[PDB]
Amino acid sequence: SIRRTGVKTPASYGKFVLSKENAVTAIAHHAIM
Amino acid sequence: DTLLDKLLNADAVNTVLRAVKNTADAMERGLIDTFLRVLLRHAPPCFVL
Repeated sequence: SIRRTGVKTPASYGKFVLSKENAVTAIAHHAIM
Repeated sequence: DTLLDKLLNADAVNTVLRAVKNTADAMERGLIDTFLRVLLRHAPPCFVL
């Protein structure tokens, strides 16, 4: 019964947030933008 | 991005304008303050004069 299946999953998390796509690495770079 | 991050930037600019408002008030309040306090710490009694 259990099978491997390609399933749609979303991409980003906020349309309301900055979708910079760094969002972790930029603020971890924050000594230099 | 959206319709609300512009309001977020509006609150951001508004609170930094309020903070620089507090400085450009209270700096000059202190200017008034120390001018008066220095003028007290120079001005002798009128009755002495």
